[PDB]
Amino acid sequence: ADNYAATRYPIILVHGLTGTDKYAGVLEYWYGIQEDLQQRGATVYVANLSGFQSDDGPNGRGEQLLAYVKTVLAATGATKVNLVGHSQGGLTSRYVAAVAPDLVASVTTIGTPHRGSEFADFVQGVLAYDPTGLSSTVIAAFVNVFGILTSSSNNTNQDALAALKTLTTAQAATYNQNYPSAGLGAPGSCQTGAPTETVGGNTHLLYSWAGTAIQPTISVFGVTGATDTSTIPLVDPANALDPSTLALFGTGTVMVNRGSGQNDGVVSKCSALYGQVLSTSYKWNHLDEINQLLGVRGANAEDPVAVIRTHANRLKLAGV
Ligand SMILES: *[P@@](=O)(CCCCCCCC)OC[C@@H](COC(=O)NCCCCCCCC)OC(=O)NCCCCCCCC
Ligand SMILES: [Ca+2]
Repeated sequence: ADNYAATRYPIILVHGLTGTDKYAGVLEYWYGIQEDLQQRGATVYVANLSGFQSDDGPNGRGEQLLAYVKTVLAATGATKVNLVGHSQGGLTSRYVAAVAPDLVASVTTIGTPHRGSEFADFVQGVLAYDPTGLSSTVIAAFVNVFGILTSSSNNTNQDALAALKTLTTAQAATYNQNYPSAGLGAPGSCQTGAPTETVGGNTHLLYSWAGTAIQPTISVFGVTGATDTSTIPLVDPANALDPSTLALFGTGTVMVNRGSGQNDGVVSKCSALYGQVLSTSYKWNHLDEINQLLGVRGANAEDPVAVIRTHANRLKLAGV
């Protein structure tokens, strides 16, 4: 009905871990997001990359995105695009910004583990306690096969062990060295960087935000316990019609006990921080961020469809 989200450059929504554009070709990762933006006069494109893989490397997700960004420009007549990444997606959008500045006009990250995930360190530490190392073989085989069965194009390019390593606190620290951005502040500071970036003479408008439903609220005998601020305590229906609200609150407790502090379930506040931080106050878990698990969210959670809508308006008034 409107031209509210009518940006100058086309929007490309980049998925994260486990993702694709539509699971099994039916479940949209960005639930009703592309549609909502379309109605409001925006040109939106949703990337289909590997659900399980690293961002760098010839056969990585970054190159899959560059290739896709290229075809979009070839299909739109555009010169640059607006990368909007979620989770590993923001880490993937960054790669294209770095390696191909001219084709990128802005990078926006939604709950992106720029410094990594403490939960990725955990899951890997749990894999290492198998002295034989067969858990890593069989669980990766399993998770890769999920990638293929739920990818809309049944993409065989899945490396689960690469995807889990890419997301660890220590490996992301190497990523940032190898792919520096002006929107990144010093490692270990829980501080962001500059709002814009300039590579090869090309200006990118850097933005980001975070979900912080899981806050640490009680420390007893060393053991830290958290609260899911997205929900009305106990009686909230989101804990019923959404298995991820409670799953993320479980992963979110493992996080606080590993020093993450306030997090969205799998990403910390400190790790999500990039460029221009518009908010970290959202009472959202990791999926609420993408209006995920059939449009369901707790009662104290803001409308994520509205947030990505006000942002596309912000990109428009920004000149991108
Ligand atoms: P980001 O890319 C990476 C965040 C860092 C996390 C590392 C986990 C280590 C392997 O985000 C991508 C995903 C995150 O998905 C989740 O964490 N889901 C919670 C798993 C939870 C379980 C805890 C049980 C605890 C007792 O964002 C999503 O994939 N989104 C989509 C919903 C997809 C539903 C698909 C159904 C397919 C039948
Ligand atoms: Ca949810």
